[PDB]
Amino acid sequence: YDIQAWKKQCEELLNLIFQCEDSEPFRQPVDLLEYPDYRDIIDTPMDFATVRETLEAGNYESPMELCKDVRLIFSNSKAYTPSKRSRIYSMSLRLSAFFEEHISSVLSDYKSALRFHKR
Ligand SMILES: C[C@@H](CO)Nc1ncc(Cl)cc1F
Repeated sequence: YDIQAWKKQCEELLNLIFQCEDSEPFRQPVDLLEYPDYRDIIDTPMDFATVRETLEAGNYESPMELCKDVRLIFSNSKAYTPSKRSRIYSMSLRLSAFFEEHISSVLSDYKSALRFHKR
């Protein structure tokens, strides 16, 4: 029932994501010199360094907010991909599955802790 536990759990999950090779295209903002039309398709860029920095600055109030930004990294990759078979998009699907598998307990524990707080 620790209402604050999600933060370190998210830091550790981001550490695992950064250790994974599949995260390399998503660790920093998409390079507009490499993909000059990126902002014509993507309205809200997002990357794992921005998520980590937001978390470390104390600018997420809940793990749901962090989860919304991580999911935006994946939806941007899906919206920008020219093919559902593309390399970068394929890496995003594996990273997404790993992220969802691990964030589920973080979200559950946080929501359970908040319900206990308001019992
Ligand atoms: C924790 C690590 C242990 O080797 N396994 C993984 N880490 C990251 C991804 Cl995206 C997929 C994995 F299977």
